[PDB]
Amino acid sequence: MPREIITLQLGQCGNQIGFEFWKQLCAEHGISPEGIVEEFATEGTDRKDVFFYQADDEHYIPRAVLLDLEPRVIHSILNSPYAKLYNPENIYLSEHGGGAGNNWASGFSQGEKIHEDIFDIIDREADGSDSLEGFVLCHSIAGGTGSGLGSYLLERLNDRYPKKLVQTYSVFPNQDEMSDVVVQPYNSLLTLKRLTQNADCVVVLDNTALNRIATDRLHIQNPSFSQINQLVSTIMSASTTTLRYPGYMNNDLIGLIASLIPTPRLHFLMTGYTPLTTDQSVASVRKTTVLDVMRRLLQPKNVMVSTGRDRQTNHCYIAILNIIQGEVDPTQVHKSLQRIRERKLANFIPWGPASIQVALSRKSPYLPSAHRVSGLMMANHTSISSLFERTCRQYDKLRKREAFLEQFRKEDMFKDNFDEMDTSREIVQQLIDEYHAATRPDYISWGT
Amino acid sequence: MPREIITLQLGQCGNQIGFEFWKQLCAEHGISPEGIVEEFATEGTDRKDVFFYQADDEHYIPRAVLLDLEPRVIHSILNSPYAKLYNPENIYLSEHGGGAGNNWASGFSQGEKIHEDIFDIIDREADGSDSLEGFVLCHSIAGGTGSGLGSYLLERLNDRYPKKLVQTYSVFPNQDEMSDVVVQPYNSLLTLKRLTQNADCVVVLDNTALNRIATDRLHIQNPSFSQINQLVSTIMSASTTTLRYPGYMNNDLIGLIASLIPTPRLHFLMTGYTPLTTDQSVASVRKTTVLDVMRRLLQPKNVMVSTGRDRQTNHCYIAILNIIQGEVDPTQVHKSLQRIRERKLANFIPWGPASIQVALSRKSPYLPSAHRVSGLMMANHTSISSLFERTCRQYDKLRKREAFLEQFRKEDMFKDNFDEMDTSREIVQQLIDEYHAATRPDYISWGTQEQE
Amino acid sequence: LDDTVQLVSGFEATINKFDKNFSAHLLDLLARLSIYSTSDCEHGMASVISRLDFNGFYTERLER
Amino acid sequence: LDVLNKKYSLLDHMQAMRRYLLLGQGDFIRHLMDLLKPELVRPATTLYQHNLTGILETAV
Repeated sequence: MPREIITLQLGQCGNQIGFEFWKQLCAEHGISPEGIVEEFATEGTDRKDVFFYQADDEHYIPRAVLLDLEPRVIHSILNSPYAKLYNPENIYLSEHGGGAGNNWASGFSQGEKIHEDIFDIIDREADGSDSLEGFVLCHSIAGGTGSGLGSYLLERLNDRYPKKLVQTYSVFPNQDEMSDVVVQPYNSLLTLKRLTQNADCVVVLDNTALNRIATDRLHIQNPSFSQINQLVSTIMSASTTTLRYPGYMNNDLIGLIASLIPTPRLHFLMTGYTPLTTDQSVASVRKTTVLDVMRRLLQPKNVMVSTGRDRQTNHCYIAILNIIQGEVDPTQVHKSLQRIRERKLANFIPWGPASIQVALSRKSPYLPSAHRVSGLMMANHTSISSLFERTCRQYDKLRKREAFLEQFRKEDMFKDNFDEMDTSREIVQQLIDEYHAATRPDYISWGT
Repeated sequence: MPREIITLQLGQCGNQIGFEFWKQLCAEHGISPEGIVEEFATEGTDRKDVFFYQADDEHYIPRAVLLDLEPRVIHSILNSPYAKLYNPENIYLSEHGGGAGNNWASGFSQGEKIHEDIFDIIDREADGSDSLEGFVLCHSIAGGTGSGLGSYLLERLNDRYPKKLVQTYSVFPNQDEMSDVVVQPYNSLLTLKRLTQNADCVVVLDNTALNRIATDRLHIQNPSFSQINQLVSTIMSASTTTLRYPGYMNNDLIGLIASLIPTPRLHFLMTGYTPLTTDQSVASVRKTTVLDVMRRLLQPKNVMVSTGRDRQTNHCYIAILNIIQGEVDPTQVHKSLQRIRERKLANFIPWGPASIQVALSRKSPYLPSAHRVSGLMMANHTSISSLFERTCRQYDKLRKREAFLEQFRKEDMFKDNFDEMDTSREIVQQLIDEYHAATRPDYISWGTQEQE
Repeated sequence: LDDTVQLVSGFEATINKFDKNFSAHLLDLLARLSIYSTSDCEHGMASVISRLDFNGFYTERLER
Repeated sequence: LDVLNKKYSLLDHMQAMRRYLLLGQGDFIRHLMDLLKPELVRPATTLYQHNLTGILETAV
């Protein structure tokens, strides 16, 4: 049986991402907003049971959990056509409806208050899974609900489900923009603490990188939350394509993530997407070759991560996984790898063998694709530390100024001290250094 | 992989020449004004990567850098149809737009001030080059931007790219016209000094010779910078054809020039073009023979270099390389070389074995050639020192009168002294002496400090 | 389930020794694959080899 | 002659000989020699045929 995945969408940003993801999956699989397979959805080649459950022999219901501490967003979601896609028994809603006020400590306290409800929802969804691998949390690290409640949920899942895998879709705060969320460094610190102690995999979604990509790549002068959510949904779709387009390889999440996490500590993943196109440039289906595809993917303008230009650290890729979707010629893949090696388009770890894995994938048959070939890059690249290093520097800048800490001291999670934030900052600094160390042969002894 | 070449266009004249060169290269390669290869340009046999970069799988972007200290020329370039051909990251425009005021010292100070920004732009353009060989500077030595900013850029490129070749196309002031820029000879002297110390090759472009050719051959009473730039673009196209028409030999600039520059001091190159035709005479593809080619090339009217008449030095040809484009029979080349030797049509160096090299080249298939045969002459002639000696004499003539020197003294490079002019005069004197020595067997010791 | 620390360190050391032996046998395998690829002109094995030492971890062993 | 041209490309084979075996592709030969310099400077006893073939394919 498939390894079912429960999707947890946390806070405003996380819930928007989850909703758009479920919409995109429905569109790709030809699933109606009510969870019933459309008559046109005759291609039974997708593995819905990883991410969706069948309610009947005909109705596929997303294995999606929509979680918010504030009722406004949940009520707005419940007014969409997709209200029937998610199993209502897998939905835990905080009774107080007040949200976390963009406070991680408040989100954690709300999670503690809704702990029973959340774990009841989780168990109810778990019994519906024949071979549940684990839970996937989609949230923002900058808010209160997705950060605080998400951290609480991660802690309780780690304590209660120690044998299940924990993947996260964690939206990280913009590190290049001055965050209006003065406690974002506190929220980010608490989320990094939980990722270090209680998460098994952290997918970093930098809102700064999303805005940068929308401006430079999507030609969006003022990226709306909706446009960012649609880009995120496209990324999630690409990440789930191997579930949605079954094939010979990478048919399971553990197979997908094994190449990205060489050691249990090296569990911080960076993402890449291809082809990156501006909304206006859909018109010309470019006959991109695997070499051409990878070359455009190797361009930072097409990279879904905005890493700062670190001049001091010779950042390098620790590992690369290329998930390519669409019509792919194996000889073109071979030539692409050859050209990448000849051109040294990727630097690998010096302390062990490392390479770019390439997967060729089919597109969803129910959604007409304007592009013959699409691609996801999963990469471990030390320059991703520069995003983490930039977040750490912003944290240190607030902590050194004690800015907005009185509001956290008002909350019980932060009432007595901010030691969790300082330990998180130190751990994130060590993470940045290790990512830089992972470019060096001495990474074998890094952190010893 | 091709050895990519970055083209630097400096000041008003240099930038106009660069723009017209990029237009000519696009036309020869079948690149649209947007930088895209035209559908009819199906002959993928050209090496664009030597001189062009690919902007996309279809769009070829010239490896050309347009550099000015005044924004007017850069803005005028950005207003042309070819604005989309070039990679915008390879375009550096001075924010102050004020230029160097026709002051070499001001241009040098501006280059030093924009060194970091200019080298960042250069590196951005360099990443688009797979195997960048080096930079080619197109500039004037009499102005401020092309002379001064060009000298600053040359210094910083030599410091930063010490293993790459630096060739310059240096437009020299008209020597037959009285320059209204009384300090033009001083600016030219400072630029020649920097070319001596920091450039490896200076292509001298005398505006006087360009005007004379336009008047007598093009019937242009007042040759515009644009007409000179179009002639220069034709010359540059012919010089780059071997990059654009790949073959067995002469596929790179360094291979071509290696035979011409024996010592670092003998870095003054002369040019020749053939066939020289008026625009109206395009109709008749004249079957010019190798003997006929060689005969027309020996006419001073067809040589693309205005060397002064040195009366003191028995100037001679050390070596000659003829780059011939079009249909060439090897047996006709052999018979032509034989006839040239029998007729003593070429004088060789007296200190070593030397001959006239002949290169046969194809024409661009994308550009219809009105001429069955075209040719470039490269020659080493000691009289080119007389051009440098004449520039030195003009510098000395301005410095002795201190004319317009107060404007250079306003800029730090010339604020305290005119030592760059005196160094230019000394370098030109050493060049004259070496050129005279190079006609003599004692050239074996030419350029030795004991001989200096 | 976990002298116990000593047992764990001994287990890690044994795993590392097995890993060393495995790496040696793998390098011998790669050498044999290279020989076969050179005999049979099998470009596939050359592509596999180029994949195996992208970081050059195996390159030094191949040189050895 | 028609069979030789269509099935064995005899004239095309001769043109290929000119371009490659006669070193007609001079840019290719130049780049190959540039890449080979660190390999071709080594003792021939140190050359690996598989490595040389891979280098040849890469240079092509």
